[PDB]
Amino acid sequence: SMKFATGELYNRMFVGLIIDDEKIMDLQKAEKKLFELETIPGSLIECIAEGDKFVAHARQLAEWAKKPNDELGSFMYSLSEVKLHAPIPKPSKNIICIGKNYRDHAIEMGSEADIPEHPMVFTKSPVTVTGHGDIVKSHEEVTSQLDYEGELAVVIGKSGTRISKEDAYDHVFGYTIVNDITARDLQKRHKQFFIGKSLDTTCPMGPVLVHKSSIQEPERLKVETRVNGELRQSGSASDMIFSIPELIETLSKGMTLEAGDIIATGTPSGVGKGFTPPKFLRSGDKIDITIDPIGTLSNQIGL
Amino acid sequence: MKFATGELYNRMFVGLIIDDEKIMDLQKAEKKLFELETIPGSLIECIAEGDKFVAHARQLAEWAKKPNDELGSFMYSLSEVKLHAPIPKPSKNIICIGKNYRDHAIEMGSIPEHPMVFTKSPVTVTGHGDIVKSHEEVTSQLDYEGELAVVIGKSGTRISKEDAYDHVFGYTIVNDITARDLQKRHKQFFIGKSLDTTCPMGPVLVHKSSIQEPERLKVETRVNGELRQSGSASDMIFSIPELIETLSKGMTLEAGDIIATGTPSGVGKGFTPPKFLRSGDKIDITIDPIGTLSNQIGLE
Ligand SMILES: O=C(O)C(=O)C[C@@H](O)C(=O)O
Ligand SMILES: O=C(O)C(=O)C[C@@H](O)C(=O)O
Ligand SMILES: [Mn+2]
Ligand SMILES: [Mn+2]
Repeated sequence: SMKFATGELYNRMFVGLIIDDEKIMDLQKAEKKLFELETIPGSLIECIAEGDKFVAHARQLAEWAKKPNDELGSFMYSLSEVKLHAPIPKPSKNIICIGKNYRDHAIEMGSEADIPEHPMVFTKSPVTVTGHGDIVKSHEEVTSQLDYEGELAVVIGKSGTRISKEDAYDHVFGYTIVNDITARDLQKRHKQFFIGKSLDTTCPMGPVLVHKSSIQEPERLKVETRVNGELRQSGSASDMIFSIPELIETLSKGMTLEAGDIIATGTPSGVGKGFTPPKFLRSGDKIDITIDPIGTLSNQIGL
Repeated sequence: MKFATGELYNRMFVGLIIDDEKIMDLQKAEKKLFELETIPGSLIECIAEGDKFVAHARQLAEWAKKPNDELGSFMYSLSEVKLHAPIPKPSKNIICIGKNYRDHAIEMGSIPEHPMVFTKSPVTVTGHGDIVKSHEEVTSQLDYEGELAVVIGKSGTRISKEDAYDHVFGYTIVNDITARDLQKRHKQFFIGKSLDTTCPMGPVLVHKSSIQEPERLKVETRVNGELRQSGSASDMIFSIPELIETLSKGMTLEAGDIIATGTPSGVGKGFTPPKFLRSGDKIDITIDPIGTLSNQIGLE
């Protein structure tokens, strides 16, 4: 499984590959030591633009790193020592978000007639983006209706416009997790969702970006969200109203999708707003979103 | 102080308009005057440097008036240069205000007490004189919207109304070209607002020091010569300072962020028979003293 990450260790930010879910390889330093080359770019978004050849190079480096050698510790780090950022800490454009792409989410937010015949697409500013283990601001002076949304995110590899459904997966690099944290009152107040979706720190992403070659069946992916331990959301990607291929086809009809664009494909039912008494987030709340085999994205709402 | 992104000999460069006929290549001017190289290669990077950059640009322009042998190595006639959008590649989506003029809101079917805010993808951004794709296989309801755009010069969150202009770098023009059917179809405006090439911007970015009175600015839009729109920035429902205060309440505005402040009445959708854009149509948007932003709708 090819799982890429942006890590930080002793104030160096680096593009990393997860090895056996316990170690992470610093790909640039590994390339230098094992291949005596320096070609790997310093950000994952630049690596994504290189496509399959970067991924095959990374796979080769991981294979070589298993051969006996005496300087493993210069480039192979235990995950416990490494802070994971969002795989793409600074997207080049807003995160593209789909609204109401699971039937029961649409229903819990209103009724059956709120189910779209066409995708509802909005965005989150890049200033939302944060990583596994980061504190999300509670934004208490702005809203008392912060809510969680666990989602599967797709990262585009090959750039393209007018992409057909049939070719869509050819333009996909990989998959990560997003928490599309939303201020529900701000959504209603401003009508368009941008402001209520774009508060600082409200898009945890990660913990890793799994290359599509490790996930040939994305329709079988499952999203689970727990809030303070309690199961809130449990969706299957196959229940999406619009599939990933349809979303890519729609989005690209008149617009170029570019390497490293991130599409959040919508949350299942189970959001805070959906309960009678609504259950909004508060300081100290812990949110864990699991999609195997991406792993678990965990954040706490700040004090 | 009118800044631009020009292109000459296949190189894009940050420029300063001199006497509305010439453009100074700031990096090459600095090198020739000071034999130093500190000016960054994009306008957004220059904006992030703050007041330092503007004072340096002022100094270079003053020096460039002195006789000097090789003026032509850094001072070009505007007619020889292609102008891009001042910020050809924003670092995030353009922030757009909907319904910020009374009569625009009315002509579209009816006034907000809170701003309606959406975005345009960076892939929309294009420059003065560039062709806007007609997108005929996607929509037959392309429409025009002349607007004043504000560029943030200094990053901030929880910016007060009173301090708002302190976070402003300058002003440019945008054409917020919109597919009206796609707006209705997808409900949120993003898709209808984010077709490739549908955000002409420019032709220049005027530093705020040349416009201390933005409420007196006027937008005029002509389509094939004909006056369609005519707004005054003073009729905006929410002012520039209020928009900055609202936007930044829970969100960091960063150096180089662009806010399109809304279009007056006169849009194609506002006429009975609606007047949508077609291949060959020419749109000219004028805001003095920024100048005129001109684009043509492309071939099918
Ligand atoms: O469905 C999602 O994942 C959304 O972001 C939309 C949600 O905010 C809503 O209004 O129901
Ligand atoms: O007022 C503007 O500038 C807008 O972009 C909004 C407009 O597209 C609308 O349908 O309300
Ligand atoms: Mn969502
Ligand atoms: Mn507009």
